[PDB]
Amino acid sequence: HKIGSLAENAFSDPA
Amino acid sequence: EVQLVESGGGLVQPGGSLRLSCAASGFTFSRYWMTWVRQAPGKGLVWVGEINPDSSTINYAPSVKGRFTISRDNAKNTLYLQMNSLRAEDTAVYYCASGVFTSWGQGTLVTVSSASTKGPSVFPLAPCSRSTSESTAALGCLVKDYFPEPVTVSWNSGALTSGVHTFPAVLQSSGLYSLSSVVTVPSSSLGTKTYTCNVDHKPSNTKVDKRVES
Amino acid sequence: DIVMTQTPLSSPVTLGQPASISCRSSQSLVHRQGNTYFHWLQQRPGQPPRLLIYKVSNRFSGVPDRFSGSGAGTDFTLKISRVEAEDVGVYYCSQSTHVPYTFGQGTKLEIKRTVAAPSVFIFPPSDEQLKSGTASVVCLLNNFYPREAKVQWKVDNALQSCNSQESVTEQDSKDSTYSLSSTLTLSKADYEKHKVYACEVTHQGLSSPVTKSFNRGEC
Repeated sequence: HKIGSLAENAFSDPA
Repeated sequence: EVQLVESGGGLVQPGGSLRLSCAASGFTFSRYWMTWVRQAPGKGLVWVGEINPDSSTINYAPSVKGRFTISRDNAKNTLYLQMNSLRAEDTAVYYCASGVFTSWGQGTLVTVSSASTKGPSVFPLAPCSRSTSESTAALGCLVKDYFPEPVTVSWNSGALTSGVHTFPAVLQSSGLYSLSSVVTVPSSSLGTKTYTCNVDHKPSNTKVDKRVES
Repeated sequence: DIVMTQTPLSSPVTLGQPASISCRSSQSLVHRQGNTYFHWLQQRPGQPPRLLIYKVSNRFSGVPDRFSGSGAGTDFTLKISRVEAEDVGVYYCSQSTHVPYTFGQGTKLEIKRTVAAPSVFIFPPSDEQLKSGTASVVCLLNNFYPREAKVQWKVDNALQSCNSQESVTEQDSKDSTYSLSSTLTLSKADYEKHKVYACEVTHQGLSSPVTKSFNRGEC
C-alpha cells in the first residue's frame, strides 16, 4: 500500500 | 557532507548468505525511507527494495522476495540487506540510496561464486628505448591472475591522475581476471618523478606498491 | 511490473549541440489522481547513479539548466541542450509510481569529437614474469576517436589468432577519447622460439597502419 514515492521528503536532498 | 558508507561485500558461495550494511551521516537518517538498488557487471540498474522510517513498511522486488530481508537500525543510522540462498544471478554491485534516489552509497560488489580467492601478480610495463622523439612516454603495471573482482589501482598514492588509464578487467580463459593500468606523460617530464602503482585486492589481503622504471 | 523502454546508444552528439533521450512506459505513470513519478538518472563510469530530473521535469540539486525533462503518461524525453564533455555516461529512465520501481536499460551518451589517431606503445614481458613460465605482451592504443580500431599481433610476421584479449575504456570525460589495450599471452617456451614481436594498428586517424615492435632480448 504505502510506497516511498509518496513520502513528503521522497525527492528532497538530504543535505 | 552526506555520507552513505557501505560494507559487507565480497565473495560468497552459491546457496550462502551475506549481510550488507549502509551507514549514514550528514542527515537525519531516521526521517527517510531507504532503498537498495543493484547493478550486475556491465548491466543496468535493478531495484531491490525500500524500507520506511519506522520499519512498518518494507517493499521488495519480486526477484528477491523470500530470500532477502531489508532492515534498519535508526540508533546506529544503518541500513541492512540480509541475503540468503544467493545465486550467480545475484552477483552485482549493491547500492544504498536515501528516499527515491536522492543520495547514493559508493556500492559494494557481491560475487556469488564457488571459486577460491586468488591474489594478483603485479608486473611492470615499460617499453624498449626509442630513437625517434614522440610526444608522450608510457609506463604501467599489469595486474594479472586474480579473483574475484575488484582490484583498485592508484599511482603515487593518488597524486598522479593526469594521463592515467586503468582498463576494465577481462576474464581470462583460466577463469581469473587481469587488467593493466597505464600512465602517459609528456616525454621530457619522464625523469622528473618516480612512478609507483599501488594495487589493492582486499579478498586476498593483497597490497602491492610496484616501482616502475623506464 | 511496468516495463521502461529506452535505446542503448544515443546518436553521437557534438559538443555544444543538443541531445535527446526518450523512454516509453508500458502503462501510465500517473499515480491514481496525482503526480507522475517518472525520473531520469545519470551514471558515470565507476560512479553510482545520480538523480537528474524527478517527477518528469524537476531538476534535482546541482543539476544545471541544460538538462530538462518533458512528457506525459507513457512517453518522456530528456533534453541535454548544450552538451559538455563531462556529460558523457549512461542515462536511465525510472518509474516509481508502483512497486517494484523499474528502470530502463540505460542510454549511453556518445560525444562526437574530431578524429584523433591513437598513440601506440608496445610493452615486452617483464623479466619478473618470464621467470614464471608465461609471457604477456601488451599493446596500448591511447586517446583515440572514433572507437573502432583494428589491432593485429605479428610474431616473426606471422599473424596471431586466439591468444590475445582486448579491453577498452569508456569515453573520457575530458577529451572524449577512448583507449584500448591488447594483451598477447604465450608460454615462455613459445615466447623464446621467436624474435620479433609487433602490434599493428589501423584506425581512421592514421593514413597508414602503425607498427610498434621489439626484438626479444634487445631490452
